[PDB]
Amino acid sequence: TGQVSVEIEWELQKENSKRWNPEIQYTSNYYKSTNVDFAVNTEGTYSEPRPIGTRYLTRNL
Amino acid sequence: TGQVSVEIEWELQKENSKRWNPEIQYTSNYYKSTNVDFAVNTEGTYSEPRPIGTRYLTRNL
Amino acid sequence: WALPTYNNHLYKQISNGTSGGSTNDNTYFGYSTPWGYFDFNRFHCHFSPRDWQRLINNNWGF
Amino acid sequence: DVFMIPQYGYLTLNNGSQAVGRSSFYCLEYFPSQMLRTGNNFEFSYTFEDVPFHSSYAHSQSLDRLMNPLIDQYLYYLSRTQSTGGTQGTQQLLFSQAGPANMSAQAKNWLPGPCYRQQRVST
Amino acid sequence: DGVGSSSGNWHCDSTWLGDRVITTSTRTWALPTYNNHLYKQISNGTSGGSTNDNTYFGYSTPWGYFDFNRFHCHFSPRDWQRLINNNWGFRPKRLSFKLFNIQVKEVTQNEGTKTIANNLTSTIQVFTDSEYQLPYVLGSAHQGCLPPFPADVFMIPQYGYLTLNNGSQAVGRSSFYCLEYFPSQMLRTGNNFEFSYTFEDVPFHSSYAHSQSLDRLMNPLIDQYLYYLSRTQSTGGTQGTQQLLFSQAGPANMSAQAKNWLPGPCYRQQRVSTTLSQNNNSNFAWTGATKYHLNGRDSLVNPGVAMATHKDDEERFFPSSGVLMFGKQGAGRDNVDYSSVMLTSEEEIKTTNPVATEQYGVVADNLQQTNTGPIVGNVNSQGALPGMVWQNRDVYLQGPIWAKIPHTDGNFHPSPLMGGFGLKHPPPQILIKNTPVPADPPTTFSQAKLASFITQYSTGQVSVEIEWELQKENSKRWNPEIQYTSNYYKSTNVDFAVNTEGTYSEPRPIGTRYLTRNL
Amino acid sequence: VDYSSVMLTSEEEIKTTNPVATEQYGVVADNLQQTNTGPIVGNVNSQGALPGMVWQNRDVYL
Amino acid sequence: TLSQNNNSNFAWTGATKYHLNGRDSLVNPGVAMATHKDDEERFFPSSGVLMFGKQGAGRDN
Amino acid sequence: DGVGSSSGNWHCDSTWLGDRVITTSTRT
Repeated sequence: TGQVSVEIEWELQKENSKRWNPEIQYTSNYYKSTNVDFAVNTEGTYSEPRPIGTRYLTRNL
Repeated sequence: TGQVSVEIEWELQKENSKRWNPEIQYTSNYYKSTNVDFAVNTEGTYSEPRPIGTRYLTRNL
Repeated sequence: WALPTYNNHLYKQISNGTSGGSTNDNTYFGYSTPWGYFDFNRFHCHFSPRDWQRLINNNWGF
Repeated sequence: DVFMIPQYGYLTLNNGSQAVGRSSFYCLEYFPSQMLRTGNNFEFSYTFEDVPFHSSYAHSQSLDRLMNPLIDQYLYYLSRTQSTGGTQGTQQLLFSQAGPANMSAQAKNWLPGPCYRQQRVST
Repeated sequence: DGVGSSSGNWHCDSTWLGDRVITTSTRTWALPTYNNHLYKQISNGTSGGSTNDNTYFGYSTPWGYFDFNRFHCHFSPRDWQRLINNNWGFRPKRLSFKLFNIQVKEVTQNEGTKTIANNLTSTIQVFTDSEYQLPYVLGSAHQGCLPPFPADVFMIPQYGYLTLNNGSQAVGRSSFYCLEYFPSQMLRTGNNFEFSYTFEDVPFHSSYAHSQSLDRLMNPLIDQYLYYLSRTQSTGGTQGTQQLLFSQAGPANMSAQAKNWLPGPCYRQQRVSTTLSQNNNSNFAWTGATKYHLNGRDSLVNPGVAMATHKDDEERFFPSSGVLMFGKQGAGRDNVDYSSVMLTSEEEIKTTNPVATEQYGVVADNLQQTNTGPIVGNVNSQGALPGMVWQNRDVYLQGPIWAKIPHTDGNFHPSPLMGGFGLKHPPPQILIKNTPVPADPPTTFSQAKLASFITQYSTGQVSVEIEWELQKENSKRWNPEIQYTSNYYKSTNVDFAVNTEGTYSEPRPIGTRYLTRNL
Repeated sequence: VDYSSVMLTSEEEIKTTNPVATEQYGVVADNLQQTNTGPIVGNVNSQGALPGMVWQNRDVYL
Repeated sequence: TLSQNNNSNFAWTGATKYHLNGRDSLVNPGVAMATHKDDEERFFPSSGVLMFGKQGAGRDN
Repeated sequence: DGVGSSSGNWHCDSTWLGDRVITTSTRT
């Protein structure tokens, strides 16, 4: 047994929109719940509640 | 009559959180509607649908 | 912008006392001038809604 | 949008509808001003004084929940002023250590901000 | 850096250099394995008998943390005496921390036979939240600090925190932190760890008492050139008539003289006597207590604003929740008798701060007239006013040292209510954890995470060094001073020593305000 | 105008430090309890600054 | 206007005091506040105004 | 390189530099 570490460098492409109205953003729910999304239970079991894409910002064709 | 222009430079304080789970973000509704928020009517009358604060990110005390 | 001519270029004393139904709480005394003035003490005068979103969703202070 | 420029006016001290000896009157023409014809322009600059940043965030903790939820305190508090026995309770001075089950009683370092109570009304 | 060599020496000392004093202490610690290396959601709502006031929601982590937010962790009693008997004020300057001589041991429990061996290859993880990104749990008077007597071995507490809640549930703003997401350092036997820290500037602690009272600052021989309304009726007989009558206050009417300053703020608490027969026969420890209401839940004001414990000749009284209360050696945890705790006393600030069990004063209540006698009403809570002057709560040998100022927009006199120094960047938290070592895994692959580990723990030494700055006194007082001294009469044991069992004990709390000074 | 034509803001986010605007700050001792006098306590509906108070400012809007 | 006041001696009883270390003291002159509102110059606070004596004035009462 | 010394530290982090972002994770 032992440890292992990985390090990755990524390049980004910032958006440059001129859209006036606000945008759609991925956010977490504001209403109370028994557990917290992407956290542990009372047993320490991690969990992911839903899949998460990456297409939220918009752009012209 | 004439034109007038104002220019303001602002200083920012970027966040430095280590929070694991996702954050609450201000986003626009994803469901269909008659008009678009923060846009014009069929008459060209601009409108603001709701007030918008600025406290969405979190931080420890 | 468009600028009309106010008061026909006159300064005028304006006031309202406790006469009529005006309570003591709403009395005043002042002047109206023939001048206009600019105002931009409002956030939406400088930020588009998209820019307001970009700001508030990524920064702790400004 | 095209907009209209508001008119300037001000107020001073008064007594009812009358002025007093300290009332002030200002004539704007008494200031050095610039005149422009079609073809002239006007501009100027300004620098802000230092000022703290605006707190654009919310707190993830409450003021009364800053303690560790697993460990007790080494302090004590008056837990009871009577005898824990029956219908013949007698004066006693009785203390305990607050912990996870009595966070409302733990000693604290800070205090909520000031208030000025207003009237409540429902929608 | 080998297995067969130590990685540090025992430094436990204190040196005095004039305006400087440098304390140094070393202890031996033991670190178990918490939660079986698991994070766990912990909460308690209004279910059962748990009132709404005592709900919470948070997490318990498998990490431990060091704590030395206690004065007796650095000063011997003799040193505390040397300090408090000769200086007007002091404050910390720098700090150094060090870990060394780590050794990890694993325990095999087989058929009752418990055996312990060395595991030379195991590691521990250590890091410091030098950017204050985690919930600062220190500064809450929790147990687990370094022991006072250097010959004691102590156990490291477990780290856990709380967040926003609604009953027993979380909300959208609830935060969850994973400590493994931080860059940490791993140490085997033969490695050591250390770092340094510098304190921000902070005013000296007022380690003195005032030799004058606020209302007695005038010259007792001369009058004032001012006047005051001395009487509003005719000095004649049974036919008194309206008159406006004035005089100059002087030595015989010092209560009426004009003054420049004003006593500090107050928040009246309930008074209670140590003579059980003198108290009301009912249980009002919670009902009659001074509380404050926040977000629908109520909380006890403990210890509250620094106010005088009692006025003259009333030492048997004390505020219900306005005094730090330490427990004697070996005292029980819950609902012990008064005879087993030690009450402090802030009587020394009677000169400027109001008595905690009386009203701040009395103020006009209506507009008097010929047909309306004047009415006056008590003030039981008073905010700040221009011209108010007050003193802070005293510190103690076994009390806290500092506290972190909450990062908000506004505040007012950010001194910790429990006493000590308020800092924006306190000494960072130091966290520690045993690196998990899994048991033998199965022979075929499986998606499920490992759940069987070797039982083990670790131990080692730790040393802290703090440099303090002193403020020597410069009095011209003629007569001798009050000094803290030990009793000269024979006794069974010695104060601040061990029993016949080797159990250390502290007989009484020790403040720091003994020297005097003019206002 | 009717309520349906205005938009109310909400400073709920500062519940962590500032008191609720429609409730008392707390409750404080009112008299000197004795064997024959039960302790009395009274509401505080307005509180000035105290040493150790921490609060947040009112939020801004677009 | 002596006739406008209550017929009783309340120069000390009705005065604004403050309690410190068991003894009470008069608040003189106290916090800086306006002496009187408009058209009420005949009024003044009992102990809220600096009071000088004329030349050769007696000491007491 | 001895038996009594570790051979690496726990690096688990993520930094943002503009157009760059550098992730780092460690596991057992």
